[PDB]
Amino acid sequence: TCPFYKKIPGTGFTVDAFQYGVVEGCTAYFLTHFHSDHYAGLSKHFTFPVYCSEITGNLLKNKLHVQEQYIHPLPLDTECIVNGVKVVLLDANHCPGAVMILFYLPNGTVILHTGDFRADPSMERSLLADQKVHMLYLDTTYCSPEYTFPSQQEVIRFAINTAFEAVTLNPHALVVCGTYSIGKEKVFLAIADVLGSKVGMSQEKYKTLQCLNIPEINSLITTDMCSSLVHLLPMMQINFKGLQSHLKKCGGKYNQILAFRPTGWTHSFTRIADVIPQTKGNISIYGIPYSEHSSYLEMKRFVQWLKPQKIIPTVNVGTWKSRSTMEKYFREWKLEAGY
Ligand SMILES: C[C@H](Cc1nc(NCc2ccco2)nc2ccc(Cl)cc12)C(=O)NO
Ligand SMILES: C[C@H](Cc1nc(NCc2ccco2)nc2ccc(Cl)cc12)C(=O)NO
Ligand SMILES: [Zn+2]
Ligand SMILES: [Zn+2]
Repeated sequence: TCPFYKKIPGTGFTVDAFQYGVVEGCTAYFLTHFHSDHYAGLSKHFTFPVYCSEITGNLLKNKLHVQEQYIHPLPLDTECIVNGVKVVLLDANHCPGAVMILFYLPNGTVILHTGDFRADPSMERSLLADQKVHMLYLDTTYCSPEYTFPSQQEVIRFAINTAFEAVTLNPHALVVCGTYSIGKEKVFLAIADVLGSKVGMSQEKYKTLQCLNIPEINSLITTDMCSSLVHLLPMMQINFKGLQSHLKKCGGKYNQILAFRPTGWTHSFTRIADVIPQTKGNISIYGIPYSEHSSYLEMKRFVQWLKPQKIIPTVNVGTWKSRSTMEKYFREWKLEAGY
């Protein structure tokens, strides 16, 4: 059964609702981005129109093998008409191809669905500007004040400096980055750039990256592993056992592994410059707080600027405590800002 926060009232639209079979009355299924908690259910057998970004559409076609006739890519920042309703897709500053969706309902109501997003002041100068929003479907992943993490730029600075120093001190070190979903590509791309290397990865991950419209991607990535000194591995292999196993593979070409795990928020107190790795012998593992979701302060600033009349959270909605906590913050933001 489809939850209410995945339905757009007054329309036949759903958002990120693919695991509920045929949704009654749904004439168009929107997919905000290609993350498994959002596309769950989509396959080559789906026979309804899917609306999404071009990049999401590339991934649906190539990775899930959804039939081309059902994939409806839309350009960003462009007023489009879907089933008689004006819609706009906006960059969500999440992962590649991730969008927010503006729905202009026939009765005059305007709904913004953020999908997953990392709120940024640059969004205050999109089609959102001076646009009255009556309903906001908000990515509330980190809607609590203890959720602080650095900017992505600060985290990348730390990663680049850490890797460059280690490989300059030891030209025989290998850098490993953990990955599962799309997103956070800047971690491995920026490290490989400072090391003058391409990023080596499996065929499956290479295929995924080829769908992302990344400029000059063929100059940056490869499936030739031992010709690269930055390797991608599944996130579950980023441990001492899995990295010890990987060090054998390259045939004694490397004698040290520096690995990066680009987590979300963790309870770690410490500043970005003072992050230290887990080390066992010649293997060190850095957990870096590279987030593609809003910090609390980023979320608060975005909502207080947008001044929506009603907020519908789309994350952390499963407990009375979580729902009550988020509503208390929404009220605090509204009282402080005056809307
Ligand atoms: C990598 C996967 C996907 C995943 N699952 C969950 N929990 C839900 C869950 C666990 C098992 C099935 O469904 N939370 C995640 C949080 C961040 C990220 Cl990146 C991925 C997450 C995983 O961890 N388990 O399958
Ligand atoms: C890439 C993530 C994948 C993901 N993240 C989350 N929480 C947000 C979170 C925690 C740590 C990093 O990011 N929860 C999931 C639960 C189930 C599954 Cl399968 C995937 C999940 C995303 O942005 N997905 O949209
Ligand atoms: Zn996501
Ligand atoms: Zn998500």
